[PDB]
Amino acid sequence: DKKSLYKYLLLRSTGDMHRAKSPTIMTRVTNNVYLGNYKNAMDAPSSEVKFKYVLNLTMDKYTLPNSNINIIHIPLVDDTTTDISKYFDDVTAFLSKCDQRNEPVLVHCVAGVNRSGAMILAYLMSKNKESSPMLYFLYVYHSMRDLRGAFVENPSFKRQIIEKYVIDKN
Amino acid sequence: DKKSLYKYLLLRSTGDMHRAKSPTIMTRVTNNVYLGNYKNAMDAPSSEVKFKYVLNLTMDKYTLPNSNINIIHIPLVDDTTTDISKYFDDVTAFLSKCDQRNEPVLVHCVAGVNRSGAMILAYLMSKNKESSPMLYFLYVYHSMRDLRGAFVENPSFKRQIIEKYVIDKN
Repeated sequence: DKKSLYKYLLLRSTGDMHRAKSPTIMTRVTNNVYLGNYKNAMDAPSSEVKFKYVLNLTMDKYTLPNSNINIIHIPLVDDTTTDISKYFDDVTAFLSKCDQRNEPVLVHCVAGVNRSGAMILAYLMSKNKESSPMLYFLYVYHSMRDLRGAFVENPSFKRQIIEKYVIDKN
Repeated sequence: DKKSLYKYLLLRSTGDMHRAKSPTIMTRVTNNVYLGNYKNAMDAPSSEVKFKYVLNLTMDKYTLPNSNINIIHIPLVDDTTTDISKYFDDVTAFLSKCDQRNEPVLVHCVAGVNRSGAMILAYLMSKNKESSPMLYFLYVYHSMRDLRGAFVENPSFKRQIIEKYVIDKN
């Protein structure tokens, strides 16, 4: 319902947010795209999800030595100010292909909140063309944060998302 | 700037709000409409503003015995759940006339935050037809709150505003 949706988003946007809680388990974001922390990445070969890809956004190249997973490494510095905007289109195009091929992919960083959360937020914004960008940003942000406990908490990352995906009509 | 505006509103809406601070001084909201607490109402006859009206939303009828001010009394119960929506159109039509006649009016309650703040928020929403209601609600709410320190903190009042002024396009 529009009335329930607007009440939810605007109360969340004017003072009613939960304290941030560190996510521990993997979240299915779309049909094939998943969001997680570093433990979730270590557990990916053992997951019932038949992951074809893991997108590793940490600084460290790792291997999953007994796994057929293709680990794509895009190192993002562990900083509250990382230039993630340079990677938005490359990452969302990759995630869109995974959804188009039904090739499950886990996007992760260390805590599964900021670097990986921001790329998931970018992907969802890029997949939207029905809802106004402002409304959709507030909906995705608050509903993902309620689900995960913490989601793109870094103000610089939110700012970069806003500047990329919310300034233009869509 | 659209980019600066969206950054401001959406960062305020996703976790970056100040602690609530009780307002002490009167705020000029429009050309003729002012917002204040109970002390501001007591001080209204002495104000350099030549108030023609005071809108008293407290439960108590008072007089300003050495003053030509017309005190309009609409008692609103001191409750977090008061049905303010019944009074929206009556109050905003009255405030709109004060602006049309250049007849200054002070809207006040006890703390100048919730009952009076909500009627000011309703009035500003009713005066808007250019900006989308969602965007304008977030702009007025956060900018008034930053100015006053506390502004429509009661969730029931925000909900009633949202249901009245934000659900429809405008």
